Amino acid sequence: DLKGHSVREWVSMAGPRLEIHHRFKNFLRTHVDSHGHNVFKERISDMCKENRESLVVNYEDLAAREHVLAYFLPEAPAELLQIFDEAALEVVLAMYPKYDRITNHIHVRISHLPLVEELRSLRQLHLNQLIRTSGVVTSCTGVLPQLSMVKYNCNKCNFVLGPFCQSQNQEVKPGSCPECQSAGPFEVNMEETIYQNYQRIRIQESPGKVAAGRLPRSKDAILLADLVDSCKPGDEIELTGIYHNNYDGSLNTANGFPVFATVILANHVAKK
Amino acid sequence: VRGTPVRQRPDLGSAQKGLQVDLKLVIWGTDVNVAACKENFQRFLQRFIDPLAKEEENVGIDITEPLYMQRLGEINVIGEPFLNVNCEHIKSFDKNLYRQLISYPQEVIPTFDMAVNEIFFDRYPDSILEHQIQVRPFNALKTKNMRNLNPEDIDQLITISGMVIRTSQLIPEMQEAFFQCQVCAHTTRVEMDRGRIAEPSVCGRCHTTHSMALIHNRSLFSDKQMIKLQESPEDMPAGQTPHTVILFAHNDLVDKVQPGDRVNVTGIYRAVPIRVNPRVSNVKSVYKTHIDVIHYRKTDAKRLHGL
Ligand SMILES: [Zn+2]
Ligand SMILES: [Zn+2]
Repeated sequence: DLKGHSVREWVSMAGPRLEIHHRFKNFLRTHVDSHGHNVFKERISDMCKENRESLVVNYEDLAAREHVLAYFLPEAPAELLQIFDEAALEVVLAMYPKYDRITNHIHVRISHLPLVEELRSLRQLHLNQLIRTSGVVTSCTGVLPQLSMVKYNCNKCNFVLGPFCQSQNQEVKPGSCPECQSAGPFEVNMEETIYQNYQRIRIQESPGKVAAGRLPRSKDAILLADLVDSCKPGDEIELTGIYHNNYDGSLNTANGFPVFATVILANHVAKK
Repeated sequence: VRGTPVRQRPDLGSAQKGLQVDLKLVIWGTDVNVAACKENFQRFLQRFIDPLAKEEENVGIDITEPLYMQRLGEINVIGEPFLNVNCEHIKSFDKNLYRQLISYPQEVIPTFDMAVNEIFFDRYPDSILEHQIQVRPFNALKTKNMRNLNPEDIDQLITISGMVIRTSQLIPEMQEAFFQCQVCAHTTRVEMDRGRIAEPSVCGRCHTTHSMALIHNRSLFSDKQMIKLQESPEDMPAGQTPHTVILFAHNDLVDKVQPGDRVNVTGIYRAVPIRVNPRVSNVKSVYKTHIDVIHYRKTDAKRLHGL
């Protein structure tokens, strides 16, 4: 349901959290097929057969069967994506409870988002929204290891400060050690940490789509944990991701307008 | 053993490793074998009839039956699990077991307890005692003067005699702490182990770090009683003032003896360090010592019967 508050705050409330999580579980189990097949069963079967770690769902099917979620999706994509991670984890564990050792996580990708913006036109009005876009990869660094649930040795006493989740926005920083009570020079325990693959690509508008008097514009993009090395330089790629501003990128330094960089946490990369 | 509870022995002392070593397999630091001491005392239980048992001075003690077996019979007919093991009976029977008990009490005594419980439950299957029988070893060879005791009898069962002065109020102390997770209400008992508790530091259910809080009045407490006692030594050197000694009684012996009562006291001589100041956790080189109590003999051959 809808109220005066914003969509993001709404979906942050626990009542609608349970509402939409239940709805996602419901159509995951019940949206059978165009022609009565229960396609999610077979998709999950192949997903666990390979241990793909990542499911993908069609936005047309999503919106058509259940449209409230589809409308909410570009507004506050991060929260919806986290909940659908949890719900997909529930359903895959239901189908194969043996999956528990397998990555303890499932990502979910959204395909065929209807409204494609163009890299020339991505303004303030798209921040913190899931957009679809096209381009060509001009650069793609190697796969690097990222912290995802990091444990820290308090190097005053070698207590293992527990596994802190690592959001993409700001680097996690423990306050103090629960044992010796010091905000000490903590340092990462290389082993108990469970890292996550991180790759950084840069897409740009294709010259076939650039206009007459122009320079093609380029947007960064971050691939994480399953999409790394899913695209090489020069690949014409569709990218779907949360156009994003609030990580630490900002020209707060001297000699600069108060002007922010941007990225795209890629949620689906599709070569063409 | 049927399954009766093994309630800890606060008066014997804090536990230890019980480290054993081969030279068969003796206890480290001691010339004791668990098997040898256990078997010798089982023999002492099953076959020790008195050479003389004056019925007038020892009512209920015969000259025919084995001595302590009918004591086990009375400990079956009534419910108090305590057996008066006369150390001089042990001296007459087996001098080696005397040496081992009155050199190594806190470890020989649990074996004696094990043997007694084993024999008793073998004899009586359906008898039910609230917990294991405990052996009270007393009338050890009287040391005369505390001021003439030496630093070699620490933790070594001694005996003296004297009059009480004060029996202060009970003092609970921890034996099995209770912890509850502040977040998820997961409970856990933590046994006191060798002189200090183990604060769990992680919930067993929700894994929160240091969310475990110590609920006080759910714990387990044995009691205590400081019992300041004035010695009546039989040896009075030329200017030794009246010696007075602290007695810490525990769960079963507390408030069994009032001020002014005259008692032989057999008990574990126990050095414990002295804190430098009440709040600083340092200690002193120059320990105190205080007799514990394993037994008070009320009876005296010179005095008359007590109240
Ligand atoms: Zn620490
Ligand atoms: Zn808990």
